[PDB]
Amino acid sequence: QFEERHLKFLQQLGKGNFGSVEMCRYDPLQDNTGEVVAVKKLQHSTEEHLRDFEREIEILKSLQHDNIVKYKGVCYSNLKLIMEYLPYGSLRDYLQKHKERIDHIKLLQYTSQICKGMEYLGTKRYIHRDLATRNILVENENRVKIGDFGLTKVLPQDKEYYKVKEPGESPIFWYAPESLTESKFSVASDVWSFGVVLYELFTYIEKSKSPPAEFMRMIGNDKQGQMIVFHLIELLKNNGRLPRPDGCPDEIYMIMTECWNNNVNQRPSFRDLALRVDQIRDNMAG
Ligand SMILES: Cc1cc(NC(=O)c2cnn3cccnc23)n(-c2cccc(Cl)c2)n1
Repeated sequence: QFEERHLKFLQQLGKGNFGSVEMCRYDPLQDNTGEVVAVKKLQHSTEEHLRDFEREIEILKSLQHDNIVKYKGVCYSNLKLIMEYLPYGSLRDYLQKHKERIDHIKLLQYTSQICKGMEYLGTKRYIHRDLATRNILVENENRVKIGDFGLTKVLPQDKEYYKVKEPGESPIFWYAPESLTESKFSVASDVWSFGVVLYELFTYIEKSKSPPAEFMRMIGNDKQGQMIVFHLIELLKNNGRLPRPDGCPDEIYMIMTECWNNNVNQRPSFRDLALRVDQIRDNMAG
């Protein structure tokens, strides 16, 4: 539906996994009245990555929710995914730049919207596998959207988990234990990663407080490569956990820690997380 020749490059926005996203103007009348859109492409096209990308596109096309980035279409010559452009960029960058202006009530509004977008995903038996603030986008001051689905899988019909081990860089510092040890991904592992997203938000993305920096400090920074994952596994098994962020209330920390349960079946559901967060937001209005 979108023709290559009318897509004008404006800037690179970011890179992630094996994808790249650009700001472009789609201007088929060539009178500079077209809309700005976001365009996702493969950094390096292979046959493997293209088939994954096609599935990614079909996944996003299938999702319609206030807190999920909107699909607009595709562009063929090398496949490109065209999405709505959200002008405040990624939540990771936004939070960092505006920390002095974003309060806890606002972080909890973002948290609630993330939970609802995630509950909608589970409704379609989709496992996100990559929840992190870098993957959430800001539409305006009062609304975020889950903004990338690069690693998202559909559960098989007969199982509540999906086993996968991709080559490359895995975001191991957001992973549930059973994802690290067994390569199992489920709604419950997404709940684990949501807890890390919640941790991220309450750190306001202070660099020295990122999950990689805190876990690497807990493991020892002398560790390289293959030994990191092994020491991370042992840490989590021994109930090593990210600390409570500066300023975070106990009740918000308890949500995180409950998400970070080694027992996959004892982690809360996305519907219950939303309820609890919304109840805490309501208790801050009075
Ligand atoms: C620093 C950075 C900025 C962005 N994005 C955007 O500002 C953006 C705006 N509308 N929009 C739509 C869809 C996707 N992204 C956007 N990203 C990024 C986000 C997701 C995936 C990837 Cl690979 C990068 N990183």
